[PDB]
Amino acid sequence: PKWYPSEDVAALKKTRKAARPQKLRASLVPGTVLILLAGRFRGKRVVYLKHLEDNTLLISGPFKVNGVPLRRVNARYVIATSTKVSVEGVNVEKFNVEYFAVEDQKVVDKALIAEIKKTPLLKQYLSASFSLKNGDKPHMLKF
Amino acid sequence: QPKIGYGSNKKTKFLSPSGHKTFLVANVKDLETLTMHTKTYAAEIAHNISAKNRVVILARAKALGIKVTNPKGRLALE
Amino acid sequence: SDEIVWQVINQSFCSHRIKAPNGQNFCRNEYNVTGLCTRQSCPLANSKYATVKCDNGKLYLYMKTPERAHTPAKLWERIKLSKNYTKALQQIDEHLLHWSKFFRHKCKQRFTKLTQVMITERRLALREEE
Amino acid sequence: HRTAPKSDNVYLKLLVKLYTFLARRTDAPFNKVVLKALFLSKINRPPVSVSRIARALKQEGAANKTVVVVGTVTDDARIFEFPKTTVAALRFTAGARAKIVKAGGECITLDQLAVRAPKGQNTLILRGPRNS
Amino acid sequence: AYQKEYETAERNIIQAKRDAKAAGSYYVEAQHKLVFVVRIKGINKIPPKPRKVLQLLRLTRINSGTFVKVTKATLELLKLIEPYVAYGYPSYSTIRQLVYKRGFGKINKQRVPLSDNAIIEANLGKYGILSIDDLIHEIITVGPHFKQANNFLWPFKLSNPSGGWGVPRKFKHFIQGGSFGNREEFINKLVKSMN
Amino acid sequence: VLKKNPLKNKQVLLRLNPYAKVFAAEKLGSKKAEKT
Amino acid sequence: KIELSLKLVRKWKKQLHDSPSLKLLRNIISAFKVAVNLNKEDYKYAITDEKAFHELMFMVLKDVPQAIQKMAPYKIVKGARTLPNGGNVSRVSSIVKSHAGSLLILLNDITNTETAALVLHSVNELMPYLLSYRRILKELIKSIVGVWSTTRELETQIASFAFLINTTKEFKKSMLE
RNA sequence: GGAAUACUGCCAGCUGGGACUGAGGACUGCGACGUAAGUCAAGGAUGCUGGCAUAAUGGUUAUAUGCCGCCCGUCUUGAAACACGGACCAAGGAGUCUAACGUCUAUGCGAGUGUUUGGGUGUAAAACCCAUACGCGUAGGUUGGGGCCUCGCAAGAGGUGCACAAUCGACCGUGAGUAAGAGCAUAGCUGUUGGGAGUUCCUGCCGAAGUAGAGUUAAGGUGCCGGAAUACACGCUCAUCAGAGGCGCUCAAGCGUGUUACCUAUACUCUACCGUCAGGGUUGAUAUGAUGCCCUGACGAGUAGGCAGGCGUGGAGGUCAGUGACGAAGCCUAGACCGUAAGGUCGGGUCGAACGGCCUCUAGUGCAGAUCUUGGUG
Ligand SMILES: [Mg+2]
Ligand SMILES: [Mg+2]
Ligand SMILES: [Mg+2]
Ligand SMILES: [Mg+2]
Ligand SMILES: [Mg+2]
Ligand SMILES: [Mg+2]
Ligand SMILES: [Mg+2]
Ligand SMILES: [Mg+2]
Ligand SMILES: [Mg+2]
Ligand SMILES: [Mg+2]
Ligand SMILES: [Mg+2]
Ligand SMILES: [Mg+2]
Ligand SMILES: [Mg+2]
Ligand SMILES: [Mg+2]
Ligand SMILES: [Mg+2]
Ligand SMILES: [Mg+2]
Ligand SMILES: [Mg+2]
Ligand SMILES: [Zn+2]
Repeated sequence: PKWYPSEDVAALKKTRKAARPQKLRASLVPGTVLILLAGRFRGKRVVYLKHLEDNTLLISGPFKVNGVPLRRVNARYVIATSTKVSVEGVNVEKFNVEYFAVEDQKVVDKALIAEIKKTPLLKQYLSASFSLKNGDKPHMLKF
Repeated sequence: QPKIGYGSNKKTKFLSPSGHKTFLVANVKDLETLTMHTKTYAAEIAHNISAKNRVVILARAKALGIKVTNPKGRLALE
Repeated sequence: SDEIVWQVINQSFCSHRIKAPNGQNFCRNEYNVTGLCTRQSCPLANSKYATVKCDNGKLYLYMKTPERAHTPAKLWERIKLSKNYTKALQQIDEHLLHWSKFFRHKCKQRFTKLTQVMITERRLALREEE
Repeated sequence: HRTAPKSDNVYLKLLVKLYTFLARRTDAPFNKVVLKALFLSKINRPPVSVSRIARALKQEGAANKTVVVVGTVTDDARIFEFPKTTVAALRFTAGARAKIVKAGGECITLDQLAVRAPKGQNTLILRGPRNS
Repeated sequence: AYQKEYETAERNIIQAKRDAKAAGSYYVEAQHKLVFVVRIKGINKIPPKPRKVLQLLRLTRINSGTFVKVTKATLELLKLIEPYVAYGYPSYSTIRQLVYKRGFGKINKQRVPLSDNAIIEANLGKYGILSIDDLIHEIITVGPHFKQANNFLWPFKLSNPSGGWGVPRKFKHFIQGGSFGNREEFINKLVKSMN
Repeated sequence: VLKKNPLKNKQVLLRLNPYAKVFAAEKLGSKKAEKT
Repeated sequence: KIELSLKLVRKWKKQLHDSPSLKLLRNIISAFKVAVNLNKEDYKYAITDEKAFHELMFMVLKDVPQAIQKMAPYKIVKGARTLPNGGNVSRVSSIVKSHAGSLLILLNDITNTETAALVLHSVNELMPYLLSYRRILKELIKSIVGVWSTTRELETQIASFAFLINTTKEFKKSMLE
């Protein structure tokens, strides 16, 4: 109170806007392969592990397969393909949002590779990048 | 074609891009009427003021902390 | 007669009034706290009134009451606000006890601004002395 | 009709301000009626003579009522006996004022009536004949 | 109570039709006692005789519309303004949607929106109507206070139909192949597109 | 200040009509008339 | 919000002359910032006594450079005053970077010779930190040129130009162009 | 016999993708759910993440290169063009004061009202005051009835009754009636009659016979200029009169007849904004002129006609203890700011001695064209 209020302070009206947990798109499910459309790893195929509280999807390359480390990715900048891997092998509880502010990636990668081996040619798929060739129309293209 | 529908909003009317309404000032006494309304108003020295008076007005305005719209006019050009 | 005086001053020549480009009016009256010609503003319009006004280094408080409406020479009682800002606000509130909130709020704001102006004119005119 | 008196008289405007405030803040329709009357032009404010006041009081049960005339009251020498009452009106001619004072009555402005009867209790409004 | 009444009334009409057919005797429905009218034509190039009628029906602009009680007196008024308006029998669903979305109440001639039951109560409790749905019942039926409830509602302001007007040319009568005229139940198709 | 359409916002819909809540649970709109 | 008291300024000056610390410098500079921004604009400090304000201005302009030099003593190299390499210098450098535009506002608000001389001297003892910046070194040389350009006192102009020579001839690299 | 599907209709049935809007600024209300406490999508957007500057960029100016246009007026579409006309420069350039009656408004007085017909007085036409006359004025019954009183929480029960009306009558002298008058004077605006007697500063408003975003849509249109299918389906027609803004078109880009889709307006819906109107709130005083502030709603085309509000130009009174060689007034200013605009403020230039702002009353806004005339030039 060391200064009397010069002019006046207009208090903001109370806001009836409570934040609620996000409702993700139906295609996104744990163990779903993803295509990243921007950033350092744009056009690179990655695996989906879990959805964080702050609405940043968590993804692993695996770094072993394609050199993409554990990372947070925005959901809207990602395409979801119809091919899946079982994520039950990897537990994915410890690492969280605040944690993001090598050994863990190795632990995750061993379990995820274990499931990757069963499906044919999946490692090659995750290794290679994606791009649009001439004559490719996305709207028909089933991803 | 001019017409009333083009009229500007009252809350934004008569406002410079700096956000200060321009008020004409002739002498120090008229400057002092804008002592606290520094946020709402900015002073503008009249065209007919002599150079000797303009420096005094500018000094008093700086002391009061009132924005002058046209300083360095007739003390500098443009 | 304050209402009559105000109505004449409003719909006739308030010589201290200046019509700004926006349409807002400013009374030039030195005693005026709020330099805007209104019902609550013209010291001429209102019998009960107060203002902070600077004389030399001091920031005096001027009081106006209907009792001294006659004898305008002695009308404005002069009170010295203490240099301590907190003490000054306390003295203003005390003297303006049971006094309409408009004049009290405006008086406090004017005291704050005049104190800042005194500080900053001390700033602009700092000299080698002391 | 009007929303404010066309006259530029300061005192009429003050009375209009008081009565519009009362009509806004009083349930009684009396304040509304007098407020609407205050706006009227001279032709629509015919003079109500002391004669009409005498008739209005002769009506049964109205002897002690405060007669109200939004306008001017004029004397009438036709009468010799005039009862005592506290007429209220905007203006009073010298003859009418003398007649009211002489008979023990008294004349008040409409502000004094508002102080007396903010809800217009026991009031009797009168209006002059606007034949032409 | 109103919901049960509506369901029972509809089932009763259907059952009466089925029973009459089974007996071999025709069934005739009671003539509809309510119509909804909508303005189709601009004010210009209108004679005085239809112009005065349009004022009575509370229609002052194109695409506005209102409910009208069906009587021998009122039917001839519609006949007078046949070129410039399109009208038909409104179903319950259309009236409900109109009242909920575009409903506006006349409170001291100030077109107050009907956003709360209290607003309707303060005006129409004198007539025993305390909610939006009570008003909807008074409208869908011809109640003892239909005039007052209908007059309380501000004339509806409707957008042009989303799908379109149907026929390429509007200004012919409904059978001739144009928008204006008595189209009866099909008004429900139009109004829902407009609302 | 703003008009909230009952059809799109359930809260105001319930405010205008309480019986709408019960009717939604009952689903009388999709009720089955007896086959008879 | 702390209120400036004639006690608090006295204590800050008391511990300035003996064993100052970066916390004290940031506190002093923030108070200085409020002092210079009173007419032209959250702030931790409030100013109410003219004695406290004048004492703050005095001690700041006349001794905060002294403490700054003592913490991070520059060394004369090829005629130029250059700071050394070290962490402590960098911390002090951000502190002078938090004092510079208060000096700029004072420069833009010069009205007489002695105030010009004091501001220019305090600015003089803070070149070696502000040569590392170009929003400040430019506006510095732009402001004092502004003073050298707009003053009507020949002594003020002489002081401004003498400052320009003394600072320019020392360094010649960042400023002279 | 068993049904299914199609169509129509309803759902206060779910769930997905788009686009525009984020208006409001302590709380109050209707609500919803919560055992409860509290919470919320319930009377207008908040939260999370990232970056946040010698930048992002923005302005001015100059060459060279090529494309198009290219005497002037009018005309023209939407626009150059095109269709129609053109000795040359400078000017000047189509009538006046005043009266009679009447409506409305404001002020003063009031059965009155007006003075000035004269005189006194006078820092002297004045201002202040007296008479002196005449002018124009004066010479009930009942029902309803705004209002006020009682009872009533309220609806009502009544009681009483302004103006005025309704009929009912008395008297005076069958109405202008009386039975309880209003006029006079001044000023403003203004209707008519008159005495010689082309357009019209800007904005708004009322009315015979609006700005911006989103969506929808009429009239129309979907070869390109140009935004939309060179889409479909029929019947035709290419005629030496084929047939329709420009270019162009001929199994049409020509017709008539139907189908959808699509483009979009001063039209309709929602929002925000600006104006006019209307209804409101607000004083043992407002955090800014109760002619203020605030809330809510409706409308904005409008021809004939009518009304208001602003801008600018002079005259006078008052005022800003206004402005001025450290530069007043006047003029210009493809500069900055403001206002929807008429314009205003400032900067600069020019100018070189005085003038402006503001309250009041009083005068008073820019163009067109003809007869031609004169000088001057062919
Ligand atoms: Mg100028
Ligand atoms: Mg008269
Ligand atoms: Mg009687
Ligand atoms: Mg469409
Ligand atoms: Mg819809
Ligand atoms: Mg609204
Ligand atoms: Mg949707
Ligand atoms: Mg009578
Ligand atoms: Mg009677
Ligand atoms: Mg629009
Ligand atoms: Mg559109
Ligand atoms: Mg307020
Ligand atoms: Mg209207
Ligand atoms: Mg109109
Ligand atoms: Mg003058
Ligand atoms: Mg000019
Ligand atoms: Mg503009
Ligand atoms: Zn004033």
